[PDB]
Order: sequence, then structure tokens, then C-alpha cells
Amino acid sequence: ANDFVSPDSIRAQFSAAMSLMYKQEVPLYGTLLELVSEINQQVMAQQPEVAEALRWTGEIERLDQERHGAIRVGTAEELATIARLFAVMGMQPVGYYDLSSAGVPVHSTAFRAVHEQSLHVSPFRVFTSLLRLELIDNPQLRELAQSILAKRQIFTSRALELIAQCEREGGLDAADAETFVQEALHTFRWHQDATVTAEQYQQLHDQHRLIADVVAFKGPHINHLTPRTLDIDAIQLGMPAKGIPPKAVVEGPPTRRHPILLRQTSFKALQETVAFRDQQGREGSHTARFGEIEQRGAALTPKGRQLYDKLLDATRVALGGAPAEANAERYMALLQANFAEFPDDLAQMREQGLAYFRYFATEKGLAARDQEGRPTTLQGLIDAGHVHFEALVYEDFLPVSAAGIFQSNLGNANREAFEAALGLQVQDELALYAQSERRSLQACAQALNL
Ligand SMILES: O=C(O)CCCC(=O)C(=O)O
Ligand code: NI
Repeated sequence: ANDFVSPDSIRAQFSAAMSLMYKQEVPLYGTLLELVSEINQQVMAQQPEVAEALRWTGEIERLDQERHGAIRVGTAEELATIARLFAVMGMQPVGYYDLSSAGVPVHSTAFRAVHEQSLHVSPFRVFTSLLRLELIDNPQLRELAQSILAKRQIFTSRALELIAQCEREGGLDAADAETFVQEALHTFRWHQDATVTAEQYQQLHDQHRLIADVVAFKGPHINHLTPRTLDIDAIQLGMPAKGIPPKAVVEGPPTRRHPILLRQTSFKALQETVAFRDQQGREGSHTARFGEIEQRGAALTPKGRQLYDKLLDATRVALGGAPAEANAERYMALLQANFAEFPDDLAQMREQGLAYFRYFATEKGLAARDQEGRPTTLQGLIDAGHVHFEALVYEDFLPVSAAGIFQSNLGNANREAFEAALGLQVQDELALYAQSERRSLQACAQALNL
């Protein structure tokens, strides 16, 4: 037909380019990647069941480069335009996170691909928050932020041209995709020179460090990039030795044979300097960049997430409120005890409808595909070894803040306001998981001549 490259391939290239840029800016991220690779190879060598699970789902091939990014934007126009940028790469808005509950003036979505085959080529996802200036009570500070954000243009003209070209023509060829990746990178690069005066930065920062992070810079720099490890417990044991001691509180469920959602922790990655126009030849302020690591397990159904939320809430009530480093050991013990009630058996997770799964025809099943008298049900085919299943991996967010901006774990006027700013409706991640499960069953039925 045409010579356009796949949006999935652009996404993979963009993720790799973002990772190279971030590693140049934050060398301890490179240190983390080396540790992740070694941990992951150890798991696959020592745990054949994990290696086989990743083979069945195709995740073995996506794992090494799998990342998420997090960014914050300041205006509705920025959010709507960034949705168009991400669409070039097959990254659509999935989910709505209203973080005003946890005491942060933002609401968010995650831009990512949605179909198992797309995700196999690249599962790159960018959690994108929009600052809500109307939640800044001090009028003078809100007016300052609005004035500063209105002046900035976070996209290069060439990036905007290529986005419009992609929309009008239906894609980009390889050369234009390469140009697009490099132009898009400018939006996310770190810029030391703040766009405000030293005093303006001071006012923005004391209200909330997140407000200065958004308002005082040229654009939405990478807040962090997070690689995927197969064993967060193991990586935590290796991190202090590399100068990235992480938080003892691990967000998410406790250690499980069959992980659910994701587990996360964070560390201090770099102390950065911020420079101002009015105070040159003088010491500029400093700001910390935080890193993160995650392990991704099974996507949960509504019923599964209700159980997860219940047991996590019970853990927090038993602790007395806020999990902190000072009570980390007690919290982790309470977490393990309360989550004993969440089945840690794939067969029960499936039969009780707690997680999503993908199903696959086995070699034994394929060899029998012309036999009569085979089992008449899905369970019978599983029991006879004709169908194999594995959990469908979670692609979304608890969410958690590496920089400690909000309390962890979350998910109509606010949603309507978000979607009006975004320019479209967010997709339902749970519906998308159900569709992936259903597609696997249909492919299995065809492969087995059922
Ligand atoms: O912008 C932030 O502070 C955190 C964004 C959410 C996130 O990255 C995660 O859940 O891993
Ligand atoms: Ni993150």
C-alpha cells in the first residue's frame, strides 16, 4: 500500500531514544539498568516456570526494553497536543486517575498501546498528569503560574508539522519517523535554565514542589523512567551497594508466587541545579530527580481489584495510617499477613475471576486437533493439557510517585473536565484486558479446530 512504518516501531524507537537521553542526564539510571539485566537473567535461569510463562505470552522478547515514563503538563492545550503526539506512536489515553484525593492538584491518564501484539513490539507507556491551577487557593500564585504557562511552547514547530502530517496522510515513512522521534525528544529533555526569576521560583516552590516542577521549566522533562524487573525483592538487595538505596516500603502487594498489579520502589537518582536569569554568577537552587523500579504482574478484574483494595486498606488501618520508612518492617509484615486472603494460585485466580488471562494451544492440543471425543469444555482442555494459560500482564499504574508527591494506589465532573482538556475520552483498561483475553480464546479455538 504505502511505505509508512508501523506506529509500534516508532514507539519502540522513541522509548529507546528517551532511555538513552535519560541515561545521559541521570547516570545512576544506567547503573540501575545493569542491575535489572543481571537480576532478570538470574530469575530466568533459576525459575523455569517464569521463563516459560514469559515465552508463552511473548513478554520474553519485550522485557529487556520495557519501560514507563512519567511527565507533567500545565495546560489543557499541552495535554491535548501531547495526546496527538503520542497517537503518532500508537499510544492512546487509557484510564483516568483523579489524584486530588491524595492531596495533589493533578489528574492524569496513561498513554500506551492497547493490543497484545502492539504491546509485544513495545509496551512503552507514559503516565501523564495535568496540573489543575484552580486548586491553587492563593490567587496571586495561581495568576503567576497561569501567566508563565501561557508563554511557553513545549513542542518544536517541526514536531507539530509531523504530527499534522501523520494525521492528514495516515502515517510516516522511516525518514519522517526518525525526524519525529528526534523532534519529540526536545519536549522531554531536561533544561537547567528556569524560565522564571529566582523569586518567582521561590514562590512557586514553597506552595508545592510539584508546582515549581511544572511551571518553572521550559517543558515537561522526564520525571522518571522506570525499567521492569522480574524480581523486585532481589533488586532491592542489590541497590544500596550501587549507591541507589531505595525506600524500604515497597508499594503494591507483598511478595507472591503469582504477582498481581505491580510492585514499586524509588530512590534518589540525581541532585540537579536550577539557574535563573536574575541571579547569575550566583548559586542557583537545587532540585532532586528520583528514580524508580517496578515489577509487573497480573492484571486484575473489577472483582480482583476490589479484593486488593480491601486487603491493602485493612493493612493501612492496622498500621495506624501512613506507611513510612520508620515503620516499614511492621508495615511489610502486616501487608503479608493481610494478603494471605488473596489466592496465590493461578487456577483459583482464574476460577474465581480475580485476574485476566491469555490462553494458548499446546503442542499436545495441536497434535490432537483432528481427534473426536476431546474434552467439551475449557477446563477439560486445560486439565488434559491441550490448553495452557498464563496471567495477562498489567499495563497500568497503582499509581505511585517516585518523588513522594501523593499517597499510593488509586484508579464525574473532574473526569469530564479531564476529557474536555484531553480532546477525547480515555479508554477503559479493564475492557481492553477482557478483549485481549477473548482474542486469545478465539485464536486457541481456531488452532485446536474447536
Ligand atoms: O508524576 C508522578 O509523580 C508519578 C506518576 C505515576 C507513576 O509514574 C507511577 O505510578 O509509577
Ligand atoms: Ni512511575
